[PDB]
Amino acid sequence: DMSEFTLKTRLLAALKGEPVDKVPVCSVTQTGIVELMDVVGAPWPEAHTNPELMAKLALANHELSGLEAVRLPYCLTVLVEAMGCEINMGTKNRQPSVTGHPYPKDLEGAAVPADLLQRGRIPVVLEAIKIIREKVGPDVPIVGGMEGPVTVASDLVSVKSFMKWSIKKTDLLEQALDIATEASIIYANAMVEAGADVIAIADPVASPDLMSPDSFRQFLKSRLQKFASSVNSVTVLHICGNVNPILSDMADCGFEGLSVEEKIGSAKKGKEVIGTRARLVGNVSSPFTLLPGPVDKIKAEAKEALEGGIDVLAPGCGIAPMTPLENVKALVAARDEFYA
Ligand SMILES: O=S(=O)(O)CCS
Ligand SMILES: [Zn+2]
Repeated sequence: DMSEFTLKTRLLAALKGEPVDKVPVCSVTQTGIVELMDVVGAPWPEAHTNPELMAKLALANHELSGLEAVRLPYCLTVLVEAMGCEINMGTKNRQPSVTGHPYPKDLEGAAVPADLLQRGRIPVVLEAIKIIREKVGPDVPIVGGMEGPVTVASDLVSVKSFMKWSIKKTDLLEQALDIATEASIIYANAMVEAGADVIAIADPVASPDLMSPDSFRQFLKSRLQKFASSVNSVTVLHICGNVNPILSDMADCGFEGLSVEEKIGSAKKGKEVIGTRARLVGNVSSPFTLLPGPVDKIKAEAKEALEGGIDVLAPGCGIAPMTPLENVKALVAARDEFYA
């Protein structure tokens, strides 16, 4: 059976810690790059709103790069926009970002709407998953990406209020977190229904760079656990920054895989504190290695990750849009060279 893996079965097995023939190489974070936008005719920002173009751009960084999955969409704003956040849609090389927060003072009116799945670009993402499945077939995995519940709550109330309430109005923090989690689960299961094989949430606001490890444990962990156990899929939890102080807690959250940056140090250092509770995904620096290169540095840092027991070889965060195609190929070549 070790000789019969598909790209899909290898990723799922790897994330679950089952035996595999080799470590898979892919990205669970955003994969839109300028060089590919130009090659296949699917540039931002149009690729965020047109499902066919969203599909094409995502496909390109599988077919033309060798990454062993397809990942969509390209931003952390689809769900929060659907929940009332105002968004700036960015540019050809700048991601959409949140500019307006609907609930900076109180949660009056914040309930999750019955028509959530019809709002904003949620229908675009769901359709793009179906289109991508058509284009790659059943044996290549589709990773559905989204902002996580902590980041959703914070986007809804503004990060200033979120941080303030964490100390001074913890009941409101919790209410915001519960609404955010409920909406996140509904969206994540919708993506599973549409064809996603893995749901990979990115929750930067849960990072120790922004929230204390103690507040992670006290308030955030239980919602991340509720998310993982309510979503009917293998899941991955991505949190950037130096997450070492919460890495064990991340490993308790019910996600099969933990996606981390280079800021944890070597993959081995991470493996040594999570044991068999969760698998590790990463961790080659997106801005400081994949973006500038050189190819040889990408490969060396990738090989260190593999030697340290990384379960899925991946960029540490979103691929920087100006990343050359050749640098993405380098990540794949490193895995291939590793197995001789
Ligand atoms: O993958 S993304 O670049 O969209 C976000 C990472 S925190
Ligand atoms: Zn990140």
